Amino acid sequence: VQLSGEEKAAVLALWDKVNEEEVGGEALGRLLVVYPWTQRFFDSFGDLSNPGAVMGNPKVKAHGKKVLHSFGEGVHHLDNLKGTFAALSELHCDKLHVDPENFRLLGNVLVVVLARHFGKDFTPELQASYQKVVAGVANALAHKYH
Amino acid sequence: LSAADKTNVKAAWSKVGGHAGEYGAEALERMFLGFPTTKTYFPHFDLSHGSAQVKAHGKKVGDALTLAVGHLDDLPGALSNLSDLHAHKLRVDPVNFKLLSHCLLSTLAVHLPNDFTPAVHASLDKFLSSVSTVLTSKY
Ligand code: HEM
Ligand code: HEM
Repeated sequence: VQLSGEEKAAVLALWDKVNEEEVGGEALGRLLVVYPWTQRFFDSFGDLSNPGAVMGNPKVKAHGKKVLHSFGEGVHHLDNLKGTFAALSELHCDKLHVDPENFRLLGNVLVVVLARHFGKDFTPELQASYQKVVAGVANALAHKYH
Repeated sequence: LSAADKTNVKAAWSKVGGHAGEYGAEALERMFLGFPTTKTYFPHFDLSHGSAQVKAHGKKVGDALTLAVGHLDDLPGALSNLSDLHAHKLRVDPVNFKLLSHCLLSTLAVHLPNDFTPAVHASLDKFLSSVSTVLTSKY
């Protein structure tokens, strides 16, 4: 990802404040509510029918935490996103058959959640940096479809 | 847009209230910085932080969205001058509507965190897609 030193430091400094459980659980929950076809991949989690059911589902929280943890790995390895997400790219392509469009959707949801949690500290400049990160992650996840 | 979506959109916009223009301006700024390809539609603007042209244009965007919320049953009739502008005169790439939509939701999350619930998020997403559709529908 093309980030200046300034931008990297700002990205890393925000991540220090990210609660992976709360942000993760919220991001995955909002994906399932806002883009309901995404529910097809998570039938094993039980009832995802209304928004109440989605946001309090403990499997949604636990999975959301794993997702954000793995995003954090990417934030800490921005020089090697291809290598960091190789195994996950294979899983999502060959085992799960997730269309890569949905990786961009989740990245964008994550950005909206960061905005919600951080308010006026999530400046337009900081958001711009985060858009570069979520795009880099989405592309590295898409790598083993190409 | 279902009856439930329309209620949620009317509700959420009532909380936006008089801030529509300031949020429109902030969404534009978030878009220009986040997605630099969008700047090429605005060669005639000063795009620096707090430029007055962006504030003025943000107001016009906010006002049009307020208009749309009042005409949810007839978005085509209410927005059709703007469809002509965006499709025939400006030839805006349809992708750019999704970017601005994302930037507006981001802005709303910043300023209305308690009101920006998952159900309200879902209904606003649908509202902004429906508007986008109308503004790209004349090609
Ligand atoms: C874009 C960022 C995304 C990241 C970082 C990510 C990351 C992960 C991780 C870390 C796992 C756990 C694998 C394991 O425990 O071995 C996983 C599993 C999975 N992901 Fe993703 N994912 C992403 C997007 C998506 C999207 C958009 C979908 C679906 C629409 C999806 C569906 C799944 C499913 C079904 C599993 C297996 C769940 C289970 O069996 O418990 N992922 N993902
Ligand atoms: C929700 C989506 C949008 C709304 C409601 C909207 C609304 C408007 C309005 C109300 C005008 C001014 C009409 C007038 O004063 O005659 C306008 C003009 C314009 N719009 Fe949009 N717009 C949208 C999306 C976009 C996007 C995505 C772009 C490009 C990235 C764009 C580019 C422009 C440009 C270049 C003009 C002419 C500005 C000027 O010369 O002053 N619009 N739009």
